[PDB]
Amino acid sequence: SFIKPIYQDINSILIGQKVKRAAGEPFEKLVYKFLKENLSDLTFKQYEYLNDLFMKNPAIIGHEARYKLFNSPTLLFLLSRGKAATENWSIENLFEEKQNDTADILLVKDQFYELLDVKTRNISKSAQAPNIISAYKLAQTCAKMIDNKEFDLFDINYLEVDWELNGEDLVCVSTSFAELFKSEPSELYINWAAAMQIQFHVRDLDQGFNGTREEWAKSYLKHFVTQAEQRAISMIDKFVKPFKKYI
Amino acid sequence: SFIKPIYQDINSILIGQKVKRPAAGEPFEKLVYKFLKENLSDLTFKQYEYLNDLFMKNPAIIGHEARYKLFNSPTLLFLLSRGKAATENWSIENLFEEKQNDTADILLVKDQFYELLDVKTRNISKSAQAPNIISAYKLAQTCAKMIDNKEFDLFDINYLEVDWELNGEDLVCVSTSFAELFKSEPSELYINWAAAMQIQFHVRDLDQGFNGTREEWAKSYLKHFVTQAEQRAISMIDKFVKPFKKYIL
DNA sequence: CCGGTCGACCGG
DNA sequence: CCGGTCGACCGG
Ligand code: NA
Ligand code: NA
Repeated sequence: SFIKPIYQDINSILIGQKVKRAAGEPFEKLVYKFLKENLSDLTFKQYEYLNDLFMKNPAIIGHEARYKLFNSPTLLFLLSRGKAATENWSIENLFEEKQNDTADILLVKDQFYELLDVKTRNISKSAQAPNIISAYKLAQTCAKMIDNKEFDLFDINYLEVDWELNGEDLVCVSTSFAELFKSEPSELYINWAAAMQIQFHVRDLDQGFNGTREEWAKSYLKHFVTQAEQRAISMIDKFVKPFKKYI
Repeated sequence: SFIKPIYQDINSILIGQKVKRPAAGEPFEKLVYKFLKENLSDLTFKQYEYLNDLFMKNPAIIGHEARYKLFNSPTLLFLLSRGKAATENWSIENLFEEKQNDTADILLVKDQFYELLDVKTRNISKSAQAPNIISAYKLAQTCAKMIDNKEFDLFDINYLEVDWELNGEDLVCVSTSFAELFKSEPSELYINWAAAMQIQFHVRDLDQGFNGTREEWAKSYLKHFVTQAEQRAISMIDKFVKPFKKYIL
């Protein structure tokens, strides 16, 4: 993480910030502004990076050659845009925000990528853990990490910022950082219904995993497979059995 | 529907109307409610606005059990209720508020009949997937309860699609569609399991040919739900197990 | 022509 | 500790 070494400074700048009263989205913009100020050469919106990548490679045209620019099957999977979009890219037609884009902010240095995702939380109440990442997308990432031996190329981190209401605006009250690959892979909760999303509040996540990235992957995949079997069996009990008497 | 008869008026006041850019389409939903509140005042309520009135018109009724008695129907209660602690802690000084869970956006009731209006916005500058309509699971439970209690002429669930696009510093509505759920072929509803188990379709293209009974609709969908769930159970092994079984050793 | 992904919420 | 629900998004 390129953000962690300066976390304390971020937590300091955010706490006390205000935004005009999804929902607390604007906070992710403050994180960007601050990350751009103290890590200008590493901070990129995901699309900003893609635009930058294609701009400095004029000779290269067409999706086939443009995909080769990533130089990584995994990063390609996680960052890349569509085929017809990589083909139609140009100076006069750049990449813009995309709702399902993997990362909020991308930090790159020495060929190392940090995929940052900002989660906002309303403290006034005690809600359910938010969507972290697709358990399936993650499952595919690990598989590719293994097929290509890319175990030192990137990290997936999360920054949570809690806000509270105060009049006609929202105010940051807390913050918390956590790395996905530092937590115990076999303990991630997979909410199948909620878009097969992994869920957890950042401030609760554990960070004591002490094995290799390759073991993390392999271990996650076993957890993923298991729960997929459990879900398949429970689906029958909850969505089928209690409704047969109507057929 | 209490909206169908004035669908032309709603469309008229929406098409071409601009709103300053800031969902990014909420403004149109607000415009729909405001119109309805001004042209069918006694029938229009925001889901939570209803619950409060219901509770307010019965001050002597405190405690959840009694308050739950106010709905006079299990099906509706399932669809409109707020839960134990929330229902119990309710007071005139601690009113119900909007909840991003509420089954409906707008409620229109008359002669004890209810219309659950859920309005869908769509950015026409993009050709996107069919959006979430309603939980197939919540639908299945609703159908079970309609049957178990014989409530087949109590309510309807309808949708209003509001098409819009960005134009300079503003947003403008360019079209509008309307459809009734209980008029579509139930065996045709697509249930997207991963997408919160929601049924998905573009209001614009929804079929309205169902000519059978409501009870027949309720039972038909239930069969369709069960089968799809079974089929899904099989799919999951195929997509999320078989191809990754080679990394577990 | 089928379905995955982002966002973030409480009741039990 | 567990897990549905709303919203609205294009590629494979
Ligand atoms: Na995410
Ligand atoms: Na809905």
